[PDB]
Amino acid sequence: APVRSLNCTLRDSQQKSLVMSGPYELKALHLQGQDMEQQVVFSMSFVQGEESNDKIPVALGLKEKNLYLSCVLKDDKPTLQLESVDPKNYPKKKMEKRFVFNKIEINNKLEFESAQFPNWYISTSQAENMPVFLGGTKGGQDITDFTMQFVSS
Repeated sequence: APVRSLNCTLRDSQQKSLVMSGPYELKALHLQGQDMEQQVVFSMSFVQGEESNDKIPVALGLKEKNLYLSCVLKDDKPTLQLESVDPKNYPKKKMEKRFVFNKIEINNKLEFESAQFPNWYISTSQAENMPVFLGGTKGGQDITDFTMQFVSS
């Protein structure tokens, strides 16, 4: 298929699920049971960019929503945001760089690095119900690895 996609959910390494905060933010919280259908389903697209065996460029959109994770400078700092796109032009194989994340298979885990801001990663806090953000430091306080769960579309 022109741009190929797969539906999935992401969980941080502390088993926190992702849910929609406002219309333009994601939050991470400990969910289980019925409250699980609250989780965001992503449409991961395999876009063009520099690839390797453990580094694959992807675009992360919300399933059946014209909203994508984007990396932009805000108050002179790489920041994560959900951005709206023309529902007729996306997804595309050649997504603008702000939308591209390098999906890196490390442990049994995944890391999502901004293609635009090298060494800037999708991160979650240790604390409950805090927004998903772009973090510039791996290996400490904040969580930078996830597991992916495939959903049947």
